[PDB]
Amino acid sequence: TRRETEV
Amino acid sequence: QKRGVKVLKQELGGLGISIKGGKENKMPILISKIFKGLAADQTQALYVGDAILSVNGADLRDATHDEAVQALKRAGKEVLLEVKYMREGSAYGSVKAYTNFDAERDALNIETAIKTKGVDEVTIVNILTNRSNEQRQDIAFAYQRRTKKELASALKSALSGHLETVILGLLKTPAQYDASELKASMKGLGTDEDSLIEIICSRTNQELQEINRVYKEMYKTDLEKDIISDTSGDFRKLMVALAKGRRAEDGSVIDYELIDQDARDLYDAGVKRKGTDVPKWISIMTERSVPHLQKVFDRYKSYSPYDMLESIRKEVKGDLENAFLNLVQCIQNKPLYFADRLYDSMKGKGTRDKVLIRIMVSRSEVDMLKIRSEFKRKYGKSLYYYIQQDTKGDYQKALLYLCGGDD
Ligand SMILES: [Ca+2]
Ligand SMILES: [Ca+2]
Ligand SMILES: [Ca+2]
Ligand SMILES: [Ca+2]
Ligand SMILES: [Ca+2]
Repeated sequence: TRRETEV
Repeated sequence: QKRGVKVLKQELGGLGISIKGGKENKMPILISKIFKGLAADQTQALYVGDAILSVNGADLRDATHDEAVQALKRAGKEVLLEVKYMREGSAYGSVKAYTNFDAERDALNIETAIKTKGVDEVTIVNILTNRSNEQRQDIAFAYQRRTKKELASALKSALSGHLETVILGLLKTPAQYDASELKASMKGLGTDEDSLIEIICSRTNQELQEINRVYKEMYKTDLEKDIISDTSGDFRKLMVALAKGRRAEDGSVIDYELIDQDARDLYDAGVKRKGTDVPKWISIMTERSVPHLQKVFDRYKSYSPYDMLESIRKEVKGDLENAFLNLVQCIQNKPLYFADRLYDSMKGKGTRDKVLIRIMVSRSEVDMLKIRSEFKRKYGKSLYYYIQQDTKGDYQKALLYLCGGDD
């Protein structure tokens, strides 16, 4: 999972 | 090194970062992006690849992705991050990351340097030799985005001679450079066994795993198959075994019983008998860990009147001998191995530019500082000094930047 999330 | 960074959230972007991972990805919470012009960018204290360990006291070491997102989104305007760069690297390279890096500005200045009358090689060298390899890839990306042309092709047209060789080598990733150097050593009717030996004997398991993958991606064939085509005999078997990159990893315990047995086996296979049991030498020197083999070669001195290097010279000849000699040096003292190869590349008439360039490019972010120490200790003058006497022009300046300085 290359999962990115902006914060 | 755990460090604390205070970030002030802005209503556009929040922290201005993106994160990757979590425990469900068996990863620590990692900063993936830092948006230009946002909150975390203006701190100039956070780097991509940082592990966020806590947010205003809330521990994130064993947090999932969603747990970290919620903790990072909940935190008020002022945010204290405890971060720790967890990106593995070397502290003994001479080329460090540039501390005010702007990939767009560098790409724009490199475009200006290329288009200027006569080409501004000084600016091109001053930039590319003073950026890390990762930063060069970002410069190459921004260059293609702004000019709509690949950076490597533009520099090949603008540059020539040895300077082109250095600059184009610096632009490849480490695995890409080694793969292309390996392909070059097996091109045409002949074979450059010296260059083939230098790379295969000195690269670690992790480095070789990446070379094997990238080589097939670049040339649509396995590296091992090309080695088999261009080598033969015991030299082929040693090169194929080494290129697999499945050397035993450095364990916690020292296996003294096996150290002694390997030493006797190396002695029985060579100096003690007529001829040589080359398969036994290949097995021991390719399978055992490097710290183990260092102790084996010392214990070998207890049984043999000659040390391992002198034993190789008396037992085998040709490419096989050169392979074993290079391999043992890489095991005993790899920075000294490269220091000696650099010296041989310059000591005599002219310069062996291919070897000099390949070492300065490939070791600049690994162990160039140790290479320099061994060089100055043995030869009395610095590597910097020797490069000065053997090269000239912008080619010289690029190599001096890769050297990193005087000793
Ligand atoms: Ca010029
Ligand atoms: Ca050219
Ligand atoms: Ca060939
Ligand atoms: Ca013998
Ligand atoms: Ca010379």
